[PDB]
Amino acid sequence: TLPKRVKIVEVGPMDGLQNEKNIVSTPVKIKLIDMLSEAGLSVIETTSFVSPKWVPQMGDHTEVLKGIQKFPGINYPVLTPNLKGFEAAVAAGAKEVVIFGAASELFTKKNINCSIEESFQRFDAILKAAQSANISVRGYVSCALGCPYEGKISPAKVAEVTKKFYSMGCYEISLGDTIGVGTPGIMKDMLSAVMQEVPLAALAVHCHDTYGQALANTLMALQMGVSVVDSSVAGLGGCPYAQGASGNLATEDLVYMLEGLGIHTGVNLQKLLEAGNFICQALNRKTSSKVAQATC
Amino acid sequence: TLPKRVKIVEVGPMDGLQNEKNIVSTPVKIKLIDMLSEAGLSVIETTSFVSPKWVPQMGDHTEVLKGIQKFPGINYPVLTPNLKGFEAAVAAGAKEVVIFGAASELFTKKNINCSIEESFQRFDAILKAAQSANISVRGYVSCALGCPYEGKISPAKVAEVTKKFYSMGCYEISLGDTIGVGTPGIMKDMLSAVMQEVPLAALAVHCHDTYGQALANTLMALQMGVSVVDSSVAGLGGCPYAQGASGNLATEDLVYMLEGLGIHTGVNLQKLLEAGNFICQALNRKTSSKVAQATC
Ligand SMILES: CC(C)(COP(=O)([O-])OP(=O)([O-])OC[C@H]1O[C@@H](n2cnc3c(N)ncnc32)[C@H](O)[C@@H]1OP(=O)([O-])[O-])[C@@H](O)C(=O)NCCC(=O)NCCSC(=O)C[C@@](C)(O)CC(=O)[O-]
Ligand SMILES: [Mg+2]
Repeated sequence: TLPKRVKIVEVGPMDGLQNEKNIVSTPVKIKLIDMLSEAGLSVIETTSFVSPKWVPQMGDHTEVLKGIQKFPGINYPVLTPNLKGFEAAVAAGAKEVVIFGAASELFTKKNINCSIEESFQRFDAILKAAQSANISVRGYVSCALGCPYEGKISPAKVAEVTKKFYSMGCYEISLGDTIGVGTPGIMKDMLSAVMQEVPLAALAVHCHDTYGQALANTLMALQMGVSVVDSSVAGLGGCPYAQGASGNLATEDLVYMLEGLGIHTGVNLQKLLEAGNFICQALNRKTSSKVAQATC
Repeated sequence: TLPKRVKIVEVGPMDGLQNEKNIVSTPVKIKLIDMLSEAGLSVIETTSFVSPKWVPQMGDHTEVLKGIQKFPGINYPVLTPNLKGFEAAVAAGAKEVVIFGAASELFTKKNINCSIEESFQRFDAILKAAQSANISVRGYVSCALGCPYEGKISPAKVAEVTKKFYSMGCYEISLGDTIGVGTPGIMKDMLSAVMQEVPLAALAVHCHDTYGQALANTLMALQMGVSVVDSSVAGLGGCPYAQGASGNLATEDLVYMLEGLGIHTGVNLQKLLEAGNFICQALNRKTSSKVAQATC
């Protein structure tokens, strides 16, 4: 049955902002994050210590992590694509980092010119350094419900890559459907295989709403026992490998579904909505949250 | 568990066009319906034989029903609020009519201007005529998951009304979540109470996507065994007398989910999308179908 509590992983200021056409000032990023903490979120992916030469929207990573209020008990993980970035994250005060891979060979090769297996070597240093520093590492597997290049992805393959991340030291791995082509059965089959090798509590899903399947795919995940899901404030985000259609599952809409289900989230919807409106105005875009649209 | 086949009841030409300030021309309405016939839907709610006073957008019901092409196999149900309307429906060639009430007293008052018991009177008169003519009758129970006026609605209340419509002669009854405030748990409870009194085959769900819960609310129903669901093309819709009524689950996003689940619908997605694009340009609005947006 459904879990009693769900840990929402707010990715809006990171995954969301990274995939937005307009960029926002550093103070705006900081305000948004402070507003998400005040909304009650347990974890808020803050930024990415990535070469400003490859992704400018995240250029203020250092000053952002250092500028945000650190609410008691709230986690503020940051992406570290390589060892240099990991080092910059540590020096800036990061206590948790996120590394990423894919369950698809084609996707991996087109992105870093190496196989899935080879893509892990890049982490070994990060993984060992993080351990020597008492720093938590979150894993992420994209193409979990399908790949824009290979198409359908085998559950067994997703289970193998998640397993690898898990045994390498990732305390939690988030399964992603960034192109958003997944449907309930695909989610089910994938989770079923992954749960064989990895303990349920170490799992999370990150569904994009590109095809309007995000919430439905998420509920299936919840039905399978998963208790941590990723979402972006007001549906902020998008995928470079897909068309016009939106990106991330809207946090407010997920919260609305969980409150209705009587599932504890510890999030104040009213305040969450305020955060959503703030960043949307600063980004000059209409919210992608249906709850937001209907409420005001 | 999940049915191998689902009968999608397309309501775009009625419920979809119903709440729309700028009236649509008769030829456009006719054109939308033939295009939907083209896409392969097996049921298309054509129009409402109701007073032009309450809903003028539907005032051309007579000519619309007469002008559309009657494809082989496809059904073209039309709303009939009373014997007066049912009268004009049969004269216009209707092979199936739809009576509509609610589990809410206030909403009944404000929608069809009468009490719940009183609507049972009108309907009983319609079912009387229908039987002797073999003109099948479908029923609607609005506010199945809450009322914008009375708030919480009980599963027992919805089951009671549904039971009434069923015992009087309705072959099928659609449980419409008018304002889209429902969440999976609420949907499951309502369906369970209803299933005790009325057989599954005669049940259908009609979910609005005001809060982004339509697809997920619908998946819950499919898991409960319901095999017929209502939806509108480009996610158009909203009851003019529900207050705050947003669009209906987008038919394109529903077929995408079903096809994903390997569930037969008999609908041609590409052609459905064309129909969606057609009506949208006609209303001069952006489609609400996520799928349509990811296509181009
Ligand atoms: C029930 C009544 C009759 C109210 O009844 P009443 O207004 O209280 O008065 P009445 O019954 O004595 O007569 C009404 C007036 O309508 C006329 N009339 C009646 N039928 C016709 C006709 N065919 N052609 C020409 N005129 C007609 C009639 O001639 C008269 O006019 P007057 O002489 O004063 O001008 C109806 O008019 C009404 O209230 N309609 C509202 C429309 C409505 O209910 N729309 C919502 C559709 S349902 C929905 O959206 C929910 C659903 C299905 O989508 C699923 C879900 O979400 O749950
Ligand atoms: Mg409706």
